[PDB]
Formats: sequence, C-alpha cells, structure tokens
Amino acid sequence: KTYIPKNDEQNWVVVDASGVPLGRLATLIASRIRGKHRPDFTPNMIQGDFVVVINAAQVALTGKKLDDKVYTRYTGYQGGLKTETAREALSKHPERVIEHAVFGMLPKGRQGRAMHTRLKVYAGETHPHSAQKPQVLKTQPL
Amino acid sequence: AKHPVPKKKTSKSKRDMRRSHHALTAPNLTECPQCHGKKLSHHICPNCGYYDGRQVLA
Amino acid sequence: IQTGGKQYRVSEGDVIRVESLQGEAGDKVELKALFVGGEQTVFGEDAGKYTVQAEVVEHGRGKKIYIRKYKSGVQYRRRTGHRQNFTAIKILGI
Amino acid sequence: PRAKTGIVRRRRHKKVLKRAKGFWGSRSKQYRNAFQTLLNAATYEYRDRRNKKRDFRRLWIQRINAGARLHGMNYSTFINGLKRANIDLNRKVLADIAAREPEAFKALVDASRNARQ
Amino acid sequence: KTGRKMYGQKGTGNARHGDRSVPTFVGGGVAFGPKPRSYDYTLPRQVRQLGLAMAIASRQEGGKLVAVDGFDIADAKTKNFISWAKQNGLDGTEKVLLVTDDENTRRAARNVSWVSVLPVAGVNVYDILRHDRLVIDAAALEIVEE
Amino acid sequence: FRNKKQRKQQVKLRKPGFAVAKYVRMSPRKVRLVVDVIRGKSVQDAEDLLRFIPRSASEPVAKVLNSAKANALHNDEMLEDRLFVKEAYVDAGPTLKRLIPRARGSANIIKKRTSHITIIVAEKGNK
Amino acid sequence: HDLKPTPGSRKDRKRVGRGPGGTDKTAGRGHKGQKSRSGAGKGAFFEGGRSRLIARLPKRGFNNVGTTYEVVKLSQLQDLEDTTFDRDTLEAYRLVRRKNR
RNA sequence: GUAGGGGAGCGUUCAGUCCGCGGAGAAGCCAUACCGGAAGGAGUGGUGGAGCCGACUGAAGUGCGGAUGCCGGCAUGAGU
RNA sequence: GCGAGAGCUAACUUCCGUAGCCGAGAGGGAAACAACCCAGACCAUCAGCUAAGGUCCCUAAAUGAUCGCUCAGUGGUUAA
RNA sequence: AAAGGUGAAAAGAACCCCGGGAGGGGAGUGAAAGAGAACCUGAAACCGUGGACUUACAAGCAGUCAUGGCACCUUAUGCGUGUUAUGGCGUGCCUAUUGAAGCAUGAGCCGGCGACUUAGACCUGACGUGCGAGCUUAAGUUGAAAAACGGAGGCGGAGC
Repeated sequence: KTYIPKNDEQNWVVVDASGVPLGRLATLIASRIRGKHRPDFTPNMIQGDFVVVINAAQVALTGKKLDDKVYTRYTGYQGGLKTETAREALSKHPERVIEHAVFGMLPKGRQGRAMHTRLKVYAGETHPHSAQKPQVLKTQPL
Repeated sequence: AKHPVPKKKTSKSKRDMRRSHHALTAPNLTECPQCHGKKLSHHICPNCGYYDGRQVLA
Repeated sequence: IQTGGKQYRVSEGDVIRVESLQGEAGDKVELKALFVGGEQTVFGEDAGKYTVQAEVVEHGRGKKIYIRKYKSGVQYRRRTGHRQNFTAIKILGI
Repeated sequence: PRAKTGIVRRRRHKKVLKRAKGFWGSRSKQYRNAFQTLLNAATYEYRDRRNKKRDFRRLWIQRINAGARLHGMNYSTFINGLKRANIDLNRKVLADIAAREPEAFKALVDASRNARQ
Repeated sequence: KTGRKMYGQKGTGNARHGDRSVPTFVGGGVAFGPKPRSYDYTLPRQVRQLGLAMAIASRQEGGKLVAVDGFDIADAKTKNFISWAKQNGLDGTEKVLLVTDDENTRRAARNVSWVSVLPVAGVNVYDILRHDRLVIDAAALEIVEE
Repeated sequence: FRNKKQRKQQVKLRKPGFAVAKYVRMSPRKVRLVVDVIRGKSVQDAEDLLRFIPRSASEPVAKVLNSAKANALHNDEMLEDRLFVKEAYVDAGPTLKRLIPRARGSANIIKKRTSHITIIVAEKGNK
Repeated sequence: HDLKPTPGSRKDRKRVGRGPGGTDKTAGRGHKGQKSRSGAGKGAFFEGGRSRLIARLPKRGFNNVGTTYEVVKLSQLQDLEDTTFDRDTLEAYRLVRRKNR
C-alpha cells in the first residue's frame, strides 16, 4: 500500500566547501546523495540528487591538518606497503580529501558504491562551473 | 598415498566455467578452382588431386 | 489500520479483520481521522464532524500461511498451518 | 508381514524438493541438502514476519520527516505536536499524506507548530 | 547363510564389519522379524455365552427366524430349497444363515450370496453377526438348557 | 479427439529428417565437440566440414548425417538442397565398465562410454 | 442404490479403554531413546542384587512349613445358612473348599 | 524449552466387513497458484495398461538424512 | 557479582557458600560476542506506547536547551 | 554371487533409403510398435538440446522479507505462476558438549535395504470388559468351511 517510484528527476545541486568544516559539509553531501527530503523516499534504488562541490582545496579542519589527520593507504600485499600522508599533505589532491571522506558516510554495498558516482568534486571554483551544464541550485551547507 | 587431493566436488557449474575454451574451430574450407569441391587452403585437393596441375594420382 | 478504517478516499472494496456483524449490506459506520471531501483537508476531531459508511461486502478466509520454526542442535521442528479471517467492506461514507 | 516404504518416501521428498525452486544448484536438485536448506529457511520465514514490522515502520518514519524537515520541523518535533493535538492520531498513513498530498501535509505541519510554541 | 570374520577391524579404510549377514546388510537377517506363533487366547466362558446370546438378540430385535423341520424340501434339489426361500421372505437379496442339523436339509445350499449352512447348532457369534438373516431353524439350541 | 486409444490408431507418428546412430562406442563428451560445429547449417557444409575435421568422432557423426538426409529425401520427399541441420546432439548409451590392474594390488574400473548420435535435418526456407 | 456404509458386523466398536496404541520410540522428530549413555543394547545392570542391604542384613530364622489349617470363620456358619450341614463334605459346596490341608 | 513424563492424531501393508470403482481405461509415474492446525488429502491434466479408492475393525518386517552404515546407479577430480 | 581457602589479592586457574543467567532462552543492547544490560517468543497485522540503550552520515530518533571543563585528539589501552 | 517380465497370439517386421556393420527411417503385421526382441510400468542422482527471464567494480551457508522490471496466465487475468534487479536481515546439518559457523565427528549425490522387538498359565501397575464374595481353567476330548466338553490345578477367604 505504501508509495512507489519515480525517476525523471535528477536535481543538480552545487554545495560550496569554502571555509566550512569538511566533516559537517560532508555529512550534508552524504545526506542528499543517499536521499534528502527524498521523493518517493525509498531504499531499493537511489533518487538522491547529484552533488557538485567546488573549491574543496579550501575546506576546513582544526587542530590537526598536520598532526592527527593522516589519510593512510595500504597497497599490495602489505610487504611494508604502509603508505600514509598528512591531510595538509593533501595539497596535491584536495579533491580526494573530500571525495574520500564522503564515500564513507555512504552505504558500502553494491548500490552504495554506485553512489560515489553522483558525488562530483572540483578543487576550484568558477572554472569548475564548466563541468556544469545542467541545473545548479546552490544549496550551501548551513 | 595420493598426497594432494581436491577439497570438494566441483559444481557441474564450475566444471563448466572451465570448459568454455575447448570449443573446436571449424576448418576454413575453401572451394577448389577445378573440381570446385572444397579443399584445405595450401594443401592438395583430396578430390581432384590438383594444386595448379594434378599432383596426387586421381 | 488497527481495525475500523478512517481517512478520505472515493469508495472502494477493502479487506479488514472480521466485523462481527455478518450478512452483508450491514451499513458499517466508521468515525474518521483525516479526509478531503472536496479537497477539504480535515484533521482529527474537527473531522469527527464527518463520517464514513461502508457495507459489509463479504467475509473471508485469508491465504494459507505455514508457520514454521526451527532451532538447531536441539532438534525441534514445528510445522503448523494458518490463515486469518477477514471482512471485506465497500466504502461509501460522507 | 513385510511392509515396504514404497511410494511413501518418494512423496515425502518431492514434497520438499518441490518447495525448492530458485534454490541454487544442489539446494534444489538433491533432497538431503534441499531439505536442510529448509531449516534455516524456517529460521528466516518466521523471524521475518515479527520483523518486517520493524522494517516497514522504519520506511514510514524516514519519510514522515524528510517531509517534516521540508517545512522546518522534524519527525521528532512534528510528531509530539500532532500528539499535542490529541485531535491528530494517524501515525499510520500520515507518512503517505507526506508522500502524495503536499497540500495536506502542509496543514498538519503548521497545525502542530500551533500546538507547540 | 554367511561366514563369520570379515575384513580388518582397523586401518582398512572406512568400515568396521562382522559378517555380511546382519540387519544393516542387504542380504542379511531381519532384526526383530516375525517368527511362527499362535496369538490364541482363551476368552472367559461367560462371555462366549453372552456372545451369541447377545447376538441372537440383535437378530431377533430385527430379522430373526425359525424352522421346525422342512418337509418343504424333498430331495437335494436345492432348486426347491430356493422355492421355499421365496414364500418365506428369502427373496435372494440377503445373506442367510441356516443353523440346523438335518443332514439332508443343508444339502440344499450351494448357492451364493444367499445362504451359508451350519450344522448341529455349531453356531458362532461371527457367522450369525456376519450374515444378514438368521435361520435359527432347529429350536434345538433354541429352547432348553441346564 | 476420441480418446488416446483411438488416436494411437488414427495416427502412426513419424520423425521428419531424423536419424540416430545408437550405441556408438565413444565418450559422449568427445563426440559433442564435433557435433557442436555442425549444429545449425547448410547440410552441404556439415558434409564438407566433417571430411576435414581431425577428430575421429567425425566419421560416425557423418554416417548419421548422410542418413538423416537419405531419409529427409526418400521417406520424406524433401528438397535436400535447402536441408540444413535443424538439430543434432549426443546422448550416452550403456557404459562399458572394465577392470584394470594397478599399483600394488589395488584395482580400477575404466569407463568405456558410448553415445547415441542422433541428427535431425529440416528444409530451411525463410518464409 | 444411493450410498450406505451400513451398520452391523463392521459397525462394531472397541470400547474406549479396551486397548491403547503401542509405543514406537519416535515422539516427533527428536527421539533417541534410553538415558543418554551408559545404558543400552544389553540387559544386566538388574534391579535386584546382593550387597544393597539384601546382604549386610542378619538372619537365619529357620524355614519349616508345618501345617496350614483352613479357616472356617464363625460368621460362615451362623448369621446365615441353616445347618446346610458341616460334617466333612457339605462344607465344600457351602464354599470352604481348600483340600490338601 | 533439552533429557524425561502425559494427551490427540496423520501415513504403508496385510486381514475381516460395508459401499463400490475400472479396457470410453485401475495401480504406479509425471505436472499443478486447492483444502486441512500438522502428519497429510482433493480436483484437473499428462503417462500408463490392469487390477484398485473410501469407511469400521483386527494384526503389524509401519514412516528415516545421518551409523568412516549396506546393495546398486551415477557424478567430481578431468579429454587430467 | 558478593563471601572465603588455595595460588604470586596470577589465569577464561582451582574448591566451597550464596544470587542471577546460559545449559534446556529466541527478541532489543553491548561493532562483532552463552551467561553483562533490558526482557521470557500461542498464531495473524505496512497499527500504537515503552525498557536497556540511543538520536552528525554509514541506521531508526533533538548536530537538542542552559551553566561550566579540556585542546589533548584527552575522549578512542596502567602505574610510582 | 547377480541375474525376472515382447504380444492375446509371433502375426517377430517381406520389400525399399543411408551404412563395410552396428543403428537407424519408411512400408507392412498389431488394439498398441520411442509393445521390436540390449522388448510391462520406467522415478530419482547424472548427461544433453531448445526456449523464457538474467549475468562480465563483484566479497558470496547460499536463503529470507520488501519493492520494482520482464514473461505468462487450464484449480490462474484477478490473484497470481515463473523469473530478475536493488535493499534489509542472515555464522549449513547431525553428534559430542560447560561451551559449535565452527580449523571438532560423520558424510560425493540419488534410489532401495537399515535399529527398542518376540516369548514365557512369569511379576507389578493404568484403562477396559465378564461375572462377583466368589473368579477361573491347563493337559487333553470330541467336533471343526465353527466350538463346546474337560475342576487336577491357581487366585480372594486370618493373621502372628
């Protein structure tokens, strides 16, 4: 008896990451992606709008962006394949700092993965707006 | 004894997953220029015995 | 819902647990919670104003459903039939 | 006198085999395993009714506030509110009214706020 | 028929067997099988008395019947035995029992479904209750005892 | 209609473009490899492919084909020059268990399998 | 010729206590009779025995089995019965048949 | 709700009895979204080619996944 | 867990007393997890209130309110 | 050791096609012939052909509940049947245990076979029936397409 599905929708929002606390922001992104105020609001499949983040490179942390925030990454058979970098150390690819803090606050299943697909970050600003030809409702954080 | 041995019967499935490569390749028969019967390119036509002329007896 | 419907609608045949009053046409009368008679979005009590009337359509024996249980190691296996009874009624109230 | 088990066992089985369908390999073609698959099956069958009840109600709530927050409230708040108005008592369906009838939901929403602060 | 020792108590590779003549062996013995016996018990006398007595009733309570000699017969014939049967209500639709001595009389009863003969009141709760109509006939066993 | 009993009489039931070699002393598994290339094509081709294919499963698979044909014509009055291989497939006949010595007393049993190669020809055509 | 299983020979019922069904060790799926170890396929742990008080208990008494007299109670004669005669025989049918003693 | 106790039933074969059934087609087999609280039962269709349902009662070599069980068939290992 | 012997006031150590639980206990919690915490499963239901626990996102529910504490990532492995 | 079964009856398949043969396809006999002599029924594991829906960023006790797509609808178009996708939950069975998914035991899969019985005038007890302050036969006897006879003997009846 409960409601069914739709589709012909793909709200194309553009959140700004500037100065905002990565995490907070993240949660937000992770929100809409999966399902915000949701349409049919349903599991089975995703209807959670498409997210575009600009800047990123200017996200924000606090006491540690040198200390503590160490994005680890362990490659091949761990024959000492213990590779880690300070977050500030992610000045080579801020892009991932976000992108790779959100794919966390998102289901980890089959669908879950297919959901990073809709998240789409850009380390810049206006130039980013180029990889942007559809809608662009700028729903900043709070 | 028979030292190494299998840890289970393999699915009739998996046992097939394998075999997806034993499929023969059908010869590339070609039509003789004379007997017009099909021959194997580069060899003598088993039917007429030709190869531009007739080599093998009838 | 928890027996004896409610809400708006347009008058359909729906299945809800037995209604005692057998036979048919037993003009059934239900309170009302919410409803929009003419879009008139009406909420509780202020809704009590209006009401619903339905007519017992038919009584039914639901679709069979075997209730099974099983706890392992301790043997224990329970197969038991079942199927609930219901009363279909035709909506048609104010 | 001799009393076989003829035709009595075949039946017994096919009864089970047959319960098995979209049961992958052996779990559907061979008795023994077929049947065995069907104990855990019990475990699930049962504990699943008592359960889908929890689940669904979870889909209901999730919407009831992804609509509530759609005006400025939140299930939490939006709900104690209707509760405030003993007048309101749907809970069941309420969500649907959130999913299809935006007009209404609006009403109830604000209806609560004015039974709140 | 079977020998007595088999393989190797151990280290043969899965087994542990005695003969090839045992319950769990296609071809062997039948644990708890059936052997000859008698299942014949002596049911107390007084009941074997309240037997046919009680049965006789039932019959009387319904389709009873007697006979005091059957000059009606004459010869084996059977043919005429059927005759009498007729005008005696013995249409030929009922199982009929004719307890009666009279060696010559019985002699006429080689016809099916109808009757089944039965000598010197050597009755039997079965037969009687078995067949439909009872031709107690001979008042012999029927009147006078002890 | 009528009732089974009747039908069985009114009809004789035939197999169009059918032929089967029963009990071919060969593993079904081997033979399928061959039959597998011939399935579905110009019966002309089937003829042609076989003569060349290297597998010894070939001769038989032949003899059955030039009969699923010889019937397609004679007994069925078909039009051979449009006769394609409708269907072919191989099934396993008996199995010739045979016992074979081995290392230190133990023994083994060889399976000399067999096959039923049935092949079915049909008149092609497009419409 | 409608339908009629008929009452009579076949219509004869048992009694409702006359005789209950045997017992085959399988009460539901879940039967594996006996204790659960130290008891099975044999018969000898017994129930009697000679150490379990049987012994340790003193006694030699002494068995004899002298005479055993037939008790013809007083009420047996008085109260009822009109001297249907004692004597040495008539007592039999009076019922006080013991014999041997 | 485990050992264990108590209760009521389902099914197989044989047997006596009742009603019967069958070559325009029995048993067995195969299919199926019906019925019954379960054991289970029914309807319809296919195969089959002759014996067979239901009901009461009696007797049972009477119900199975396990025993490195038993016999037999057929797999995996592997065109190795 | 509480009360003791033992043992290094060592061990998922050992032996008693005592209460609870698992054994014979599913359900929610404790990431996961016999017995810890909440609570004892007659069946059916897209209905409702609660316990222990919880309410940034992965999950259901205030990134709640007010007065404070610490910049350590303490929180998210001990002591003189 | 194992190993049965054409049909009612041989009428057992003349003659023709492919093949060295085996094997098959027609024709014909027959009620029937995938009833044809590797001959009643012919399950299941196991092998295969064709078709329907699916499957080549995926971590899976192999199901289960929910929803959607697709197909079909003889107990069945209004509920379903089959199938599939995505989501949630989800540590095979048995045994032996304090404690099992358990890296603990057993087991390749199917079918058939496979385990609490039978006896003794035996003991004790629950239900029931026949008599009842009394209640019964045993061996045997004679009849039996049936069962009566047969009191020897046994149990109550006084205990210490």
